[PDB]
Amino acid sequence: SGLTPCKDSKQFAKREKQQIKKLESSLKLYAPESAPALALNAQIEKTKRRFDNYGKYGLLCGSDGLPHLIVNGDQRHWGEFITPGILFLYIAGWIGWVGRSYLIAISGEKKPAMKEIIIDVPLASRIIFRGFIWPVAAYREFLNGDLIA
Amino acid sequence: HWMPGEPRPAYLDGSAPGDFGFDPLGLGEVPANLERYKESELIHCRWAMLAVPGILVPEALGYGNWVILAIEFLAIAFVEHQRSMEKDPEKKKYPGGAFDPLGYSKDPKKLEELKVKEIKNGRLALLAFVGFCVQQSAYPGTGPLENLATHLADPWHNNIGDIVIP
Amino acid sequence: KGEWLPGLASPDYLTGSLAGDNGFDPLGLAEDPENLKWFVQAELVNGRWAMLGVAGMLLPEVFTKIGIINVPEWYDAGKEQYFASSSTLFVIEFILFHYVEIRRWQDIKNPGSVNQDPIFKQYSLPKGEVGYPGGIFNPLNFAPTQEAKEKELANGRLAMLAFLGFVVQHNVTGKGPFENLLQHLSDPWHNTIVQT
Amino acid sequence: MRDLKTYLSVAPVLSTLWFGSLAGLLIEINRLFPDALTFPF
Ligand SMILES: CC(/C=C/C=C(C)/C=C/[C@@]12O[C@]1(C)C[C@@H](O)CC2(C)C)=C\C=C\C=C(C)\C=C\C=C(C)\C=C\[C@@]12O[C@]1(C)C[C@@H](O)CC2(C)C
Repeated sequence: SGLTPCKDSKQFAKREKQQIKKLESSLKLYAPESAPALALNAQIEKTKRRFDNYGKYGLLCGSDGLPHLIVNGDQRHWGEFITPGILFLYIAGWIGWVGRSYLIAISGEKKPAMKEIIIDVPLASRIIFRGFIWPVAAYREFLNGDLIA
Repeated sequence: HWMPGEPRPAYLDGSAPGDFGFDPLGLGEVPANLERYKESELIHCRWAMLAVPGILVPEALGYGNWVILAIEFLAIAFVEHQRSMEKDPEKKKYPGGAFDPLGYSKDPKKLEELKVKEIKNGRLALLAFVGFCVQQSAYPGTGPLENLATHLADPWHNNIGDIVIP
Repeated sequence: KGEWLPGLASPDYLTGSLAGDNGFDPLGLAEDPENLKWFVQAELVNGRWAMLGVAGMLLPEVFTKIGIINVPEWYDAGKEQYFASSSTLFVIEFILFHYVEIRRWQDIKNPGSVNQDPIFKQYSLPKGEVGYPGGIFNPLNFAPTQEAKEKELANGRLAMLAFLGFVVQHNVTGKGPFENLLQHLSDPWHNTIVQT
Repeated sequence: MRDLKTYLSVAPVLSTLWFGSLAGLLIEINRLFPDALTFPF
């Protein structure tokens, strides 16, 4: 959509050069072997590697020199939004399933409210491993009809 | 029946002609809906059966492929309005009367067997028309008979792999 | 009855009547009795298919290595050309497998529902437990005793593990399955997952 | 003692331990894979 790749972005190169020039301005103030100078020299390399990696991944830059993210579902940009999205969904489902399974276990007690303050660690440690298979567990429970009260 | 091992819906007992207990969506629960759907299905079957040879015959006779007006509008509007004016549920699906001078309604069992045969052939013709319509999209400007000839060139397979996976 | 971990009481829902039972269910996936049947059938089918796949993708490699025939490895079989296009063969497979898979699914729902031939009405399969059709599928008429079922399930589990191992072997090392075994035997203490 | 375990399982202390471990872990990945915007896998 009028976007150019990072590796061929003159404004991207200008941003990198300007940041490096600004960083090197403070390097001249200290002795070359001093600890502040050693710490500063490690910052320039980090900037260089970051810019190289951004160029190497085929990110798209506009007229500003800043990368843009395409989330329409293009197969060449699945790492921007699609790939991290499924990971977040899996992790959030794990957390939710563990939290839901803990409450059901203690609901049958005489005083279920007491277990919400003093957490039963031996009981909680067993349920934690069970969240690994939460997609299959939820898929099977939905079909059987036990998901909704 | 439609697919063995599946319980049939309560409103499809296998007594109706052409019935095979097919309703994965359950769109025929209301009796009035079932009567309207029966009539609509019959009309669709008859029209498709009347139409398909009129599409095929041109290409066979070499006159071309399938790809006044006021009189036509008046006649069709009058015919459909007059059909809609009928009130009996049974007479709408089968009008009888003088419309069958050949007297093929004399025998009851033969009548029912004819009804089943007509329903089956109507479903087949409807599927054939859907096939024609989808075929025209894949190969523009090519009639079904030419497609059959191209199949005769390579009688191996229904050439969907050339389309589904380009 | 076998126990998968001494000192750990087996779950109550595993009564031991099923074949190949060892009380192994740390996650309690088969708590619901309905889920147990579907999981059993899935395990059986996966075991049989994995067994066939592992055998068919291990034996030709050995045959090529010894020198009887000359066949490429299992992963690169797709590059070879055949008498028909891959799409055509996929179309034959898609139409063909649909019938048998729907038949099996229908049997799983209602046992004994699809035991009768649909074209010729005089041929049918004898009654039996779901997942073991018997009949024509057992032409030699072997005894389907519990011991044979346990052997089948054990071989299926081993085949699943072997297939996963083969996939991981190819993904990391990039070599053949049987080539790795010969490499390991040359220097056992120097060629291991640790080095790679 | 038993009271030591019971006080350690109360909601605030357990939550603080969990969040501290979480923050340490997150800092560990942020240090190991710095300046990350896309998945290169
Ligand atoms: C079927 C199967 C393999 C199928 C392979 C086929 C067809 C191979 C075919 C090919 O070779 C040919 C034919 C040609 C090759 O050219 C072409 C290909 C295609 C490559 C693998 C299954 C593989 C399946 C595996 C490995 C599953 C492992 C599951 C496990 C362990 C579960 C553990 C648990 O479930 C229990 C155990 C208890 C639960 O409670 C909880 C836990 C503990 C979590």
